[PDB]
Amino acid sequence: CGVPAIQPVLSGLSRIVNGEEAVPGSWPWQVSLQDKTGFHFCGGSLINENWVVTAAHCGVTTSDVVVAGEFDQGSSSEKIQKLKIAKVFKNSKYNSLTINNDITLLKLSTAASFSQTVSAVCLPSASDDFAAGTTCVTTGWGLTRYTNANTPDRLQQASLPLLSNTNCKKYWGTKIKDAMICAGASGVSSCMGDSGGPLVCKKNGAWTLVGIVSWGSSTCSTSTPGVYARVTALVNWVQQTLAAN
Amino acid sequence: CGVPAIQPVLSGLSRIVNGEEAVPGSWPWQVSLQDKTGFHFCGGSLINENWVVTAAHCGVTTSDVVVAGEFDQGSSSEKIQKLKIAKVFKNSKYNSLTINNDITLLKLSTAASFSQTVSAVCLPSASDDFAAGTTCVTTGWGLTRYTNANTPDRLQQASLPLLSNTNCKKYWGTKIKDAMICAGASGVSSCMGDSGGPLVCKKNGAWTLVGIVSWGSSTCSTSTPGVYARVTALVNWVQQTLAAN
Repeated sequence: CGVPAIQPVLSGLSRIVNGEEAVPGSWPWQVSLQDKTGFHFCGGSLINENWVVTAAHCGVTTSDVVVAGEFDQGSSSEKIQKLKIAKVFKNSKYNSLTINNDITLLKLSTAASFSQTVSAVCLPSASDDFAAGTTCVTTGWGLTRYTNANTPDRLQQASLPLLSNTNCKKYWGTKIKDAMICAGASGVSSCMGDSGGPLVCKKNGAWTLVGIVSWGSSTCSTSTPGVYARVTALVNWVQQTLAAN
Repeated sequence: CGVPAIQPVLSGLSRIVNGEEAVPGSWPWQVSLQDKTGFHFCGGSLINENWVVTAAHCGVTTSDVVVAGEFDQGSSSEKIQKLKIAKVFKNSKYNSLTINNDITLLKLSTAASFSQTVSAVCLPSASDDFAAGTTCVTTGWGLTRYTNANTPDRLQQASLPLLSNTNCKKYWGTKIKDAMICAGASGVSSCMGDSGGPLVCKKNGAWTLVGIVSWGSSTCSTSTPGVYARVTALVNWVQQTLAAN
């Protein structure tokens, strides 16, 4: 896991305003969730050929589909993979009021066929410490279907610092609980990440899942952090679900 | 960035005389600067959907238009984008007497629509080192400046080695300032670059803007280097302007 076939190119543009375009295929765990209207409504991460992680607040059913190996939603060439979902596991301590514990697992009804452009991310340990001030990446198709346009829909990337939960409370107050982590307020928005999409950090040379898009600034400001689901807090649940199903 | 959908073909003819025609689409960041009335006066590069980099001595105003996705200027059958300019940001350390610090940013009033033939060049870090003798690529319509040759109006390319500035002063003397870079004099011209246009090298398999066509020979010369603006010396100001505007 965590070691793409096509390496990402990150430039200095990835640190500022709305980030930058990714290199096609360079984030191969990146998935789209589509409904039956064909509408992209959330992101997610393959953690193997059978299993996808997403946010609970994404509300996935077994009538949704997982899309792998997209770059441009507006494209027709792209050899993508459209996968059916066998079973949706929502974390039982999910509070839709507080958006805490914001994680769902999806077991696919058909296995993903891993290639150069489709592969897994790595899951952290419950013990892993990702310090404040560590620069980590978020990707997705977040920035559009938005306002005063539409325009082509190509996978964007941004480089953003981890905060402490003490420093994050200065923007969100009591909304922040221990099963969350914040990133950003750095001069770049986090709104490229889709809800349920990745926040990844590189740990022993491997890109690893540290966060899952939960919510952000109501106006996508480059001065207010995004709020993620703290995977390292959720991972004993993920491990139990996997061992049992 | 730096990774074209339509892969450039560079043969030996890019290495002599005045270079060769490019494959259409294959240098997707390349733009043309025109005035109100449609005179092509300068070149530029897209760095994203909102921003173009060009030369300060180009004297761009918000009347001028930016044309993207062009190959043959003589064709009305090309699906090109003509883009309007919002503001123009010259570098204030631009010395109109030595032509040093020769760079301008244009912010577009109307965003570029990225496609198979329109997309962005990468920018270097301020610490990037690009060695002498590294072979890099300059493209443009500069041959059309030769009014009574009238000339081929298709995009050209040439492959030309970088020089050290020590070695460049054997040609141009004390005109050569630290915020400059020279390339060529090995048997192929540099005159195909339009003023403002790109000099690109590949870093980690991505095409990266190392130079901006600043000055040199008034005629196409195979044995004199061309002189460019050194993007790595300028790249801090760029990030800074973008971050704020």
